[PDB]
Amino acid sequence: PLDLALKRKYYEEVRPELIRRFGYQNVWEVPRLEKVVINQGLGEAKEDARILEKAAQELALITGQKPAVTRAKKSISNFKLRKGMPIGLRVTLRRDRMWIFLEKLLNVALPRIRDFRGLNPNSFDGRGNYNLGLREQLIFPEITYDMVDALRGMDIAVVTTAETDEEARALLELLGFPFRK
Amino acid sequence: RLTAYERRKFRVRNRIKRTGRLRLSVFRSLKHIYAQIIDDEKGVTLVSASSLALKLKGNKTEVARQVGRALAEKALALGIKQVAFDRGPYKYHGRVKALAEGAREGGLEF
Amino acid sequence: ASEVRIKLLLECTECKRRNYATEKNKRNTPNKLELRKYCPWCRKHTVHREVKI
Amino acid sequence: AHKKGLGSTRNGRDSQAKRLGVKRYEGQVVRAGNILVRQRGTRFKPGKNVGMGRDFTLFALVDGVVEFQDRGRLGRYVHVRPLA
Amino acid sequence: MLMPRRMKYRKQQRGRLKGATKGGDYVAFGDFGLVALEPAWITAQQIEAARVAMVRHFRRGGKIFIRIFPDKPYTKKPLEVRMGKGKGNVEGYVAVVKPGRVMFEVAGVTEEQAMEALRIAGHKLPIKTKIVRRDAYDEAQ
RNA sequence: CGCGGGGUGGAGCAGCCUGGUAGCUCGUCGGGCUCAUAACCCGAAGGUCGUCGGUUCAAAUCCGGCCCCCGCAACCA
RNA sequence: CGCGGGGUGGAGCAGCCUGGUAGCUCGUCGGGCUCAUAACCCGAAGGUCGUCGGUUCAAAUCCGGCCCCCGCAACCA
RNA sequence: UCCCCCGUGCCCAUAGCGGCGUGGAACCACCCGUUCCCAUUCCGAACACGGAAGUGAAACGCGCCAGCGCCGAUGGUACUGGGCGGGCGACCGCCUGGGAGAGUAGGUCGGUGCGGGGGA
RNA sequence: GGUCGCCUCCUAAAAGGUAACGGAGGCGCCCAAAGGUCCCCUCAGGCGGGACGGAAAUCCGCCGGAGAGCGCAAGGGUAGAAGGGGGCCUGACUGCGAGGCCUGCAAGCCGAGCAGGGGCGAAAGCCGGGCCUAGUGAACCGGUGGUCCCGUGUGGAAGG
RNA sequence: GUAGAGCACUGAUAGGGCUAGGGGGCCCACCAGCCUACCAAACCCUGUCAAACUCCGAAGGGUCCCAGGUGGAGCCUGGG
Ligand SMILES: [Mg+2]
Ligand SMILES: [Mg+2]
Ligand SMILES: [Mg+2]
Ligand SMILES: [Mg+2]
Ligand SMILES: [Mg+2]
Ligand SMILES: [Mg+2]
Ligand SMILES: [Mg+2]
Ligand SMILES: [Mg+2]
Ligand SMILES: [Mg+2]
Ligand SMILES: [Mg+2]
Ligand SMILES: [Mg+2]
Ligand SMILES: [Mg+2]
Ligand SMILES: [Mg+2]
Ligand SMILES: [Mg+2]
Ligand SMILES: [Mg+2]
Ligand SMILES: [Mg+2]
Ligand SMILES: [Mg+2]
Ligand SMILES: [Mg+2]
Ligand SMILES: [Mg+2]
Ligand SMILES: [Mg+2]
Ligand SMILES: [Mg+2]
Ligand SMILES: [Mg+2]
Ligand SMILES: [Mg+2]
Ligand SMILES: [Mg+2]
Ligand SMILES: [Mg+2]
Ligand SMILES: [Mg+2]
Ligand SMILES: [Mg+2]
Ligand SMILES: [Mg+2]
Ligand SMILES: [Mg+2]
Ligand SMILES: [Mg+2]
Ligand SMILES: [Mg+2]
Ligand SMILES: [Mg+2]
Ligand SMILES: [Mg+2]
Ligand SMILES: [Mg+2]
Ligand SMILES: [Mg+2]
Ligand SMILES: [Mg+2]
Ligand SMILES: [Mg+2]
Ligand SMILES: [Mg+2]
Ligand SMILES: [Mg+2]
Ligand SMILES: [Mg+2]
Ligand SMILES: [Mg+2]
Ligand SMILES: [Mg+2]
Ligand SMILES: [Mg+2]
Ligand SMILES: [Mg+2]
Ligand SMILES: [Mg+2]
Ligand SMILES: [Mg+2]
Ligand SMILES: [Mg+2]
Ligand SMILES: [Mg+2]
Ligand SMILES: [Mg+2]
Ligand SMILES: [Mg+2]
Ligand SMILES: [Mg+2]
Ligand SMILES: [Mg+2]
Ligand SMILES: [Mg+2]
Ligand SMILES: [Mg+2]
Ligand SMILES: [Mg+2]
Ligand SMILES: [Mg+2]
Ligand SMILES: [Mg+2]
Ligand SMILES: [Mg+2]
Ligand SMILES: [Mg+2]
Ligand SMILES: [Mg+2]
Ligand SMILES: [Mg+2]
Ligand SMILES: [Mg+2]
Ligand SMILES: [Mg+2]
Ligand SMILES: [Mg+2]
Ligand SMILES: [Mg+2]
Ligand SMILES: [Mg+2]
Ligand SMILES: [Mg+2]
Ligand SMILES: [Mg+2]
Ligand SMILES: [Mg+2]
Ligand SMILES: [Mg+2]
Ligand SMILES: [Mg+2]
Ligand SMILES: [Mg+2]
Ligand SMILES: [Mg+2]
Ligand SMILES: [Mg+2]
Ligand SMILES: [Mg+2]
Ligand SMILES: [Mg+2]
Ligand SMILES: [Mg+2]
Ligand SMILES: [Mg+2]
Ligand SMILES: [Mg+2]
Ligand SMILES: [Mg+2]
Ligand SMILES: [Mg+2]
Ligand SMILES: [Mg+2]
Ligand SMILES: [Mg+2]
Ligand SMILES: [Mg+2]
Ligand SMILES: [Mg+2]
Ligand SMILES: [Mg+2]
Ligand SMILES: [Mg+2]
Ligand SMILES: [Mg+2]
Ligand SMILES: [Mg+2]
Ligand SMILES: [Mg+2]
Ligand SMILES: [Mg+2]
Ligand SMILES: [Mg+2]
Ligand SMILES: [Mg+2]
Ligand SMILES: [Mg+2]
Ligand SMILES: [Mg+2]
Ligand SMILES: [Mg+2]
Ligand SMILES: [Mg+2]
Ligand SMILES: [Mg+2]
Ligand SMILES: [Mg+2]
Ligand SMILES: [Mg+2]
Ligand SMILES: [Mg+2]
Ligand SMILES: [Mg+2]
Ligand SMILES: [Mg+2]
Ligand SMILES: [Mg+2]
Ligand SMILES: [Mg+2]
Ligand SMILES: [Mg+2]
Ligand SMILES: [Mg+2]
Ligand SMILES: [Mg+2]
Ligand SMILES: [Mg+2]
Ligand SMILES: [Mg+2]
Ligand SMILES: [Mg+2]
Ligand SMILES: [Mg+2]
Ligand SMILES: [Mg+2]
Ligand SMILES: [Mg+2]
Ligand SMILES: [Mg+2]
Ligand SMILES: [Mg+2]
Ligand SMILES: [Mg+2]
Ligand SMILES: [Mg+2]
Ligand SMILES: [Mg+2]
Ligand SMILES: [Mg+2]
Ligand SMILES: [Mg+2]
Ligand SMILES: [Mg+2]
Ligand SMILES: [Mg+2]
Ligand SMILES: [Mg+2]
Ligand SMILES: [Mg+2]
Ligand SMILES: [Mg+2]
Ligand SMILES: [Mg+2]
Ligand SMILES: [Mg+2]
Ligand SMILES: [Mg+2]
Ligand SMILES: [Mg+2]
Ligand SMILES: [Mg+2]
Ligand SMILES: [Mg+2]
Ligand SMILES: [Mg+2]
Ligand SMILES: [Mg+2]
Ligand SMILES: [Mg+2]
Ligand SMILES: [Mg+2]
Ligand SMILES: [Mg+2]
Ligand SMILES: [Mg+2]
Ligand SMILES: [Mg+2]
Ligand SMILES: [Mg+2]
Ligand SMILES: [Mg+2]
Ligand SMILES: [Mg+2]
Ligand SMILES: [Mg+2]
Ligand SMILES: [Mg+2]
Ligand SMILES: [Mg+2]
Ligand SMILES: [Mg+2]
Ligand SMILES: [Mg+2]
Ligand SMILES: [Mg+2]
Ligand SMILES: [Mg+2]
Ligand SMILES: [Mg+2]
Ligand SMILES: [Mg+2]
Ligand SMILES: [Mg+2]
Ligand SMILES: [Mg+2]
Ligand SMILES: [Mg+2]
Ligand SMILES: [Mg+2]
Ligand SMILES: [Mg+2]
Ligand SMILES: [Mg+2]
Ligand SMILES: [Mg+2]
Ligand SMILES: [Mg+2]
Ligand SMILES: [Mg+2]
Ligand SMILES: [Zn+2]
Repeated sequence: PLDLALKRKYYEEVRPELIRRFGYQNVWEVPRLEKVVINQGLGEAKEDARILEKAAQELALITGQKPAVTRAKKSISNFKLRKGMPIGLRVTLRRDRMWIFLEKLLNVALPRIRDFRGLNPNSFDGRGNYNLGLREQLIFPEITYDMVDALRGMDIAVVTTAETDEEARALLELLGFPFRK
Repeated sequence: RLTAYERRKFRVRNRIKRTGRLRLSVFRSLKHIYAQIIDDEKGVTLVSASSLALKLKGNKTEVARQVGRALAEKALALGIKQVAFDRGPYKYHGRVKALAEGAREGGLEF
Repeated sequence: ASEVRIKLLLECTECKRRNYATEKNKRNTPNKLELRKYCPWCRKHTVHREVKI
Repeated sequence: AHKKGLGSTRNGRDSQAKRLGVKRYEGQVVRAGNILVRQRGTRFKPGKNVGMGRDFTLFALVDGVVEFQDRGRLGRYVHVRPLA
Repeated sequence: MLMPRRMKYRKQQRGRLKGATKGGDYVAFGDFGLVALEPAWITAQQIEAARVAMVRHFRRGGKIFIRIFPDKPYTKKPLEVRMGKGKGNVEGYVAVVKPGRVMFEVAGVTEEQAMEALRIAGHKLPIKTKIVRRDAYDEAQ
C-alpha cells in the first residue's frame, strides 16, 4: 500500500522478537497497533472564540487528517458548560497515516520536549493499550514558533491487539517507546 | 447485547414483514451472493437463486445482476409476481441493488 | 397560546383565500410562514404565506 | 361551643376514569374496525389483521375471529384470523 | 426511640391484622426469645421500654436482639376537634406484630438470667407472650 | 387550630416576583490628624442566606416538611 | 381593534415646527481650591441618534414599513 | 432418507454468562487493495466496491464441564368460592370444592421448521 | 378556613365502575422542528488508562437489557425505538368515512378504506402533526376573509 | 394483578462481615506509616417491613362459544 519506515521495523524486527518472547503459535496472535487517536480536550473555547480552528489547523497539520469536533454531552454549571458546546478535537489515525505520526513522534516529537526522562511505565491500560499526555504542540517539527498563539496539549491514545500489558509493553518498547524507570 | 449488525437486520426486516407481501431475502458473502423468496406466513422458501448454485463468476456486481434475473425465471414460473425486497443489513446499493435490478426486469413486481 | 405563541392563517398566494389556520412562536420564528399546502379552490398545491389572524 | 380550629386539605382530587382494557376477547367474532384493546403503550402488540392507532388502540382490519398470543420476550399480540 | 430514617410516604393507611405472623417465627440468633401470642401494633415506646428493662436486669452482660421494627406511621387527630378536614398527624411509629412472631432474643447470659429478663420485657408489651428456647426445629429452619 | 408576613456579615434593612451576579447604614480591625480622646480622612476584614428535604446544568432566589418570631381571627348560642 | 407621540452618551434631555450643529444638566475620569466637606472653576473619555427601505448636495430634523415603551378613547359574546 | 456447512423462521434463557477443546476441503469469516460506485461531523473502523496472498488469532459453527444465571416436582401449608359451628367480646375453629409463594428433591451448556451448498 | 374544571397514581376488594373536607402530585402550556419520511447510530453507570482537567468537560479500553432518554406531573410503554444524528421535505392535507370504544344527553376517542393533489423512499410502504393519557369552554351576540345563496313592485345598495 | 406470598425493582430495616470516608489517640505532621470495644456509603450473609414496591400469584370475577334452562325469563316498539 505504501512503503514506510516504522512499518518496516515492526514487520522486520519487532514481529519476530515478540514471537520468540511469548511463543505465538498462530500469526494473528502476534500483537499489533490497531489505531492512534489524538484528542485535544479544549473547552477553553467553550462560550469563547471559535478560534479552536487554529488548534484544529494546527492539529490537521501534525496528523495529516482533518480533525473532528467533540461537543458537550451533559451541561455542567461548575464548568460554565452548555450541553452542545464545542469543547474538543479528536482525530483517529489508522493504517499508514498512523505509522507516519508514530515515526515522527518517537523520533522528533518526544525528544524535543522539555526535560524528557522517559515515558511512564505504569500508564498501561491493563488490557493492552497505552495513554500519555503532551502540553506543548510546537514540539512537533512542522509547527514553527510563529504559527502558535498560545500553547495547547493533547491526549494521545495508542491501541494494540495485545491481550495484556506485558505483550503491550514489549510491542511498544521494541518499536521505540522509551520508558522511564 | 447486540451488534449494530443485528439491530439493523431486525429493524429493516420487521418493517417489510408487516406489509405481508412475499419476502425476497438476500445474503451477501465476501465471495458469493444468495437470494431466496419466503412466505413468512407458513415459514417456507418458495424459490431460491444464488452464485454458488449457479456455478457463476465474473465480477460481483455483474454476477449479482444475473442471479436476480435467474431468480425471476423460476419465480414467475411458479406463479410468484408480487414481492417485497428484504435488503437485509446491507445498504440498498451496488451488489444487492444489481440483484434487485436484475430480478426486476426479470419480471418480479417490486 | 400566548402573546408570544400566536394564532395565524395561511393564505394562498395564487388566489388569496385563507385555507388553513395554525400557530407559531413569534419570538422564535419571527418571519412570515411560507408553506406549500393544497388549495381546494385552485385544486392544486400552492405556496401559502402567513397572514394576521 | 364545639366547632374548634380544625384544618384543610392540600390535596383531594383525581382524574376521570378512562375505561381502558381489552374490549374483545379470544374467540369473539368481530367486524373490521372493531376496537380490540384500549391501552397505554403497547401492553399488547398488533398482530395478523390488526392495526394500531395513534394512542395505541388495537383494532381489527378484517372481519374475523379474535385470537391472543404470548410470545414471551417478544411481547403479547392480538390477532384476527379471517373466516372462510 | 425507633423510627425510619427516611420515608417514601408520610401517612399510612391502617389495615387489618389477619392471620398468623408472615415470617420471623423461628429463633435465629440467641438461645431464648419472646413470642407474640396475640396481634397488636407494638409502639416504639414499648419496644424501647422492654429493651431497657432487659438491659437493666442483667446490668452489663449478654446481648439483646430485636426482631421487630416500627415502620408504620401512627396517626392521631388533635383533641376536642371534629371528624373530617383531612387525616390526622403522625404521632408515632408502631411495629405490626402477629402471633408466632419472635420479637426479642437474648444470648450469652445464663438460662435463669434470660428467663427473668425476657419475662419482665413481656410485662411491658400490650399482649400475651411466651418465652421459647432455641430448638432443633429452629436450626432446621 | 385557622389565615397572612418574616429568619440574609456583630446591630438594623435591600436582593427572591424575573434562578447564574450578595447590597446599604452602622459597628469592627489597620493606618492618618491631635499633646491626647472624639469628630474627620485613607484602607481593609467579616455572611458559606432558619433547618431539613426536592426541582434544576445551577438555588438566598423555585417547590414540600419542620423550628423560632410577628400581625390578624376565634362568632351564633 | 381605532387614535395621539416618543426612542438621542450610563441616568433624565432641548435639539425636531424652520434639512447644514450628536448639545444641556446630573454621572465617571484627571487637574485647581480646600480643616475638610460640598459648592465653585479648567479639561476629558463616552451615540448606529430604535430598525430597515426611501426624497435629498447633505438630513436625529422628511417620508413608507417594522420593532418597542408610554399615552388617549372605546369594546369585551 | 444419516453427516457437515450457508441463508431463514418458530419455541423465547432448560436456549444465557463463563470456562476448555475442535473446525478452513467446502461454505463463512477475518483478510488483500483503494482504480471505479459508495462512504467517514476525523479515520476504507463502519458502510461500499475490485479482489484471493495469508489465517482460523479474532468472529462464527460444533462440542465438552453445572461456578453463575435460568428452569424446578412431589409432599405440606397460606389464602379462598360455597356451607356451618364455638366465644360477652377480641379472634379462633369445622365440612366441601379450588389452591399458591417461598423452599426441598431435581433439571439444564437447547429443541425444532423450510430452502440452499457439500459429503458418504 | 379550604375547595369548585382537566390529567397521573393509590384508596378500588385480580374485568369495567365505585365515595369521603381520604393519601400523594400535576395542567390552563409548548415545538417550523420537538412535525413527515428515508438512512445511520445506542444509553445510564462502573472499573482501568489519559497534559492543563477536578466527583463530574473531551479521548482510549473492558464491562452493561436498560436502572438513561423520551419538552413538561405521574403512570404505562419503549433500544427488534417511541431514544441520538443527518438528507430531502410541509399529510400541522382537501373531499369523505365501513366499523367500533365510551356514554343519561351533549360531548369525548380510535379508525381501515375511496377520490383529489402532494412528501420522503430503489421498493414494500409510511404520512390527515407531536410515544400515549392534561394543556380546555356549549349556545347566544358580534368581528374579519371568502362565497354570490336570499334581498320586500324591478335593477342596484342596506342587511342577511 | 387482589388474598396470600416475595425482595428481582422503588424505598424501609435489626445484627454481623467486609469496606470508601468521616472522628479520637499515636507518629506528631510537610507528604506518608496510622491502629481504632466510635460514626458509616457502596457490597456480602443472617432476619424482616410497604395503599401509592412486585421476580411471583390463587380462590374468584368478567366476556365469548356450545349444552341444559318455558320463566310474572328474555328482547323490540310505545302509554302511565
Ligand atoms: Mg497507502
Ligand atoms: Mg518479522
Ligand atoms: Mg476549559
Ligand atoms: Mg443482555
Ligand atoms: Mg444499528
Ligand atoms: Mg435501530
Ligand atoms: Mg413457522
Ligand atoms: Mg460467467
Ligand atoms: Mg440492464
Ligand atoms: Mg409484472
Ligand atoms: Mg405557480
Ligand atoms: Mg412577527
Ligand atoms: Mg403557488
Ligand atoms: Mg358542643
Ligand atoms: Mg381556627
Ligand atoms: Mg399550612
Ligand atoms: Mg384516575
Ligand atoms: Mg366520564
Ligand atoms: Mg374516581
Ligand atoms: Mg401506526
Ligand atoms: Mg388506546
Ligand atoms: Mg390461544
Ligand atoms: Mg410463542
Ligand atoms: Mg424481550
Ligand atoms: Mg419485540
Ligand atoms: Mg419489546
Ligand atoms: Mg437508621
Ligand atoms: Mg383485625
Ligand atoms: Mg398468614
Ligand atoms: Mg388467619
Ligand atoms: Mg388460621
Ligand atoms: Mg410476620
Ligand atoms: Mg451471664
Ligand atoms: Mg403483657
Ligand atoms: Mg423451646
Ligand atoms: Mg432445646
Ligand atoms: Mg442453618
Ligand atoms: Mg399581607
Ligand atoms: Mg399571599
Ligand atoms: Mg409582607
Ligand atoms: Mg407562616
Ligand atoms: Mg419560611
Ligand atoms: Mg434571605
Ligand atoms: Mg440581622
Ligand atoms: Mg426597607
Ligand atoms: Mg421567599
Ligand atoms: Mg415575589
Ligand atoms: Mg482607627
Ligand atoms: Mg483625635
Ligand atoms: Mg440543591
Ligand atoms: Mg446563588
Ligand atoms: Mg436546598
Ligand atoms: Mg432560603
Ligand atoms: Mg422552607
Ligand atoms: Mg355577630
Ligand atoms: Mg343569637
Ligand atoms: Mg424629563
Ligand atoms: Mg437416514
Ligand atoms: Mg436453525
Ligand atoms: Mg417448542
Ligand atoms: Mg435468550
Ligand atoms: Mg468459569
Ligand atoms: Mg471448565
Ligand atoms: Mg486444555
Ligand atoms: Mg475438553
Ligand atoms: Mg483437543
Ligand atoms: Mg481454501
Ligand atoms: Mg484497478
Ligand atoms: Mg482517485
Ligand atoms: Mg472517483
Ligand atoms: Mg449517495
Ligand atoms: Mg463521494
Ligand atoms: Mg461540526
Ligand atoms: Mg460532513
Ligand atoms: Mg469458540
Ligand atoms: Mg466446572
Ligand atoms: Mg446449577
Ligand atoms: Mg422466567
Ligand atoms: Mg403443592
Ligand atoms: Mg393437597
Ligand atoms: Mg374454605
Ligand atoms: Mg369461605
Ligand atoms: Mg361465623
Ligand atoms: Mg356468636
Ligand atoms: Mg375459637
Ligand atoms: Mg360444623
Ligand atoms: Mg357442614
Ligand atoms: Mg381441597
Ligand atoms: Mg380446604
Ligand atoms: Mg449437563
Ligand atoms: Mg446452559
Ligand atoms: Mg455452551
Ligand atoms: Mg445435544
Ligand atoms: Mg415433528
Ligand atoms: Mg372563598
Ligand atoms: Mg375491580
Ligand atoms: Mg426550541
Ligand atoms: Mg446515514
Ligand atoms: Mg450516524
Ligand atoms: Mg461511560
Ligand atoms: Mg476514568
Ligand atoms: Mg475525566
Ligand atoms: Mg484550573
Ligand atoms: Mg467518550
Ligand atoms: Mg430500576
Ligand atoms: Mg443522564
Ligand atoms: Mg427502555
Ligand atoms: Mg423508563
Ligand atoms: Mg427485546
Ligand atoms: Mg428515530
Ligand atoms: Mg446517537
Ligand atoms: Mg445521544
Ligand atoms: Mg432525533
Ligand atoms: Mg438537532
Ligand atoms: Mg429529519
Ligand atoms: Mg432526495
Ligand atoms: Mg394545523
Ligand atoms: Mg355495513
Ligand atoms: Mg353503510
Ligand atoms: Mg353518544
Ligand atoms: Mg378531551
Ligand atoms: Mg403516494
Ligand atoms: Mg431506501
Ligand atoms: Mg418515486
Ligand atoms: Mg402524522
Ligand atoms: Mg412532544
Ligand atoms: Mg403534546
Ligand atoms: Mg374548561
Ligand atoms: Mg342568552
Ligand atoms: Mg359572523
Ligand atoms: Mg350571526
Ligand atoms: Mg342577486
Ligand atoms: Mg333584489
Ligand atoms: Mg328592491
Ligand atoms: Mg340586489
Ligand atoms: Mg356577507
Ligand atoms: Mg404482577
Ligand atoms: Mg395494574
Ligand atoms: Mg425487576
Ligand atoms: Mg417500582
Ligand atoms: Mg431501591
Ligand atoms: Mg438498601
Ligand atoms: Mg445492616
Ligand atoms: Mg454493618
Ligand atoms: Mg481520620
Ligand atoms: Mg492530633
Ligand atoms: Mg500538618
Ligand atoms: Mg515536620
Ligand atoms: Mg497526614
Ligand atoms: Mg502543607
Ligand atoms: Mg508547611
Ligand atoms: Mg493497622
Ligand atoms: Mg396497592
Ligand atoms: Mg399490595
Ligand atoms: Mg412461577
Ligand atoms: Mg417465574
Ligand atoms: Mg400470571
Ligand atoms: Mg394456579
Ligand atoms: Mg381464573
Ligand atoms: Mg342455549
Ligand atoms: Zn388558491
